[PDB]
Amino acid sequence: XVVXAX
Amino acid sequence: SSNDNIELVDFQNIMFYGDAEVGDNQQPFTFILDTGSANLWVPSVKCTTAGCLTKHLYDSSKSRTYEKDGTKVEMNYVSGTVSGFFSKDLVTVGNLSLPYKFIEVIDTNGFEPTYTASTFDGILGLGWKDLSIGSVDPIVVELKNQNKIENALFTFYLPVHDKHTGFLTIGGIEERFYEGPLTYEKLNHDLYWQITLDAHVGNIMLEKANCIVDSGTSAITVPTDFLNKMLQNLDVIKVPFLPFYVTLCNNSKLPTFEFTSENGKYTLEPEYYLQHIEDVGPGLCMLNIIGLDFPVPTFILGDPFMRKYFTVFDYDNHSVGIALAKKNL
Repeated sequence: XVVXAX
Repeated sequence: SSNDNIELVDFQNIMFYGDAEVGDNQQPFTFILDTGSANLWVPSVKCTTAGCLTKHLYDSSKSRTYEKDGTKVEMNYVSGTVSGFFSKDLVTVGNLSLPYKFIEVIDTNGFEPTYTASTFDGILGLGWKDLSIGSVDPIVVELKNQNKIENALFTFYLPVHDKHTGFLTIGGIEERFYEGPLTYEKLNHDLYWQITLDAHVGNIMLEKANCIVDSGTSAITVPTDFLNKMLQNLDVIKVPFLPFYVTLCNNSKLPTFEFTSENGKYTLEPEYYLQHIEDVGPGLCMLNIIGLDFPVPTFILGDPFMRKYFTVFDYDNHSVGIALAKKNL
């Protein structure tokens, strides 16, 4: 897996 | 004791959650405290997506302090997308509250299978104003501007499953959490909590690399090329077309990550980035690393790094504090 923003 | 402390719990011994409420009436929610985003969202009673079936939902009508907005919003993450609209109400973190603008999600279909596979309700960003959508001043900043906290800085002491709980301390630093001296690294930009460090693994190094300390990332993110050179002579098996790397947990060739600056040196040996996968095969481990290429060569130091290192996030001094976390409290 989890990779958190753009 | 003098500052706000939110108890943290691990999730499948990799990630971790913390709780916080919305509305004049409590209304609890389980959040992923993400230093890698700058927005706060919660599942709405108005949600219609299947993923909301198991979640706690927010009901504005049952909150006197609710203030409507309605402007549709789309929150985007590397792992998924969530939709809804803006609203404002009382957000209670730890034991402090404040009128805060947040997102009421009603569509979570773009965040599957993660959302349904996890037990958190929403995400509470802890990054910088510029990283947000809808120009929202961070919660800790707002709290400080309102004399609710001494300093505009929060602390992270990740929990270890069957060992100890964790804490998200807001306002001040506590020595109970770390060992040795704290070392600060100045941010290179006020977007993510991104600093500059030399990335050295084996004889492979990438100097002045962009390093993002992100509690919202479950793994260690490494630029693609760096990863490939890194796994060359090692004896790791990448299952074809999958970001699945397996090795014997006792593999004597496993390197130690070494990030350096003129202020300090931070290392991450195998025991911190390996995940036992004993169910798959005896004495077997997986790397918990991911190849990820950004515009600028970036390393994402996620939970694995923060699990070994107590971290300080100073908004006022625009820097990150790093110190060795205590084995036990």
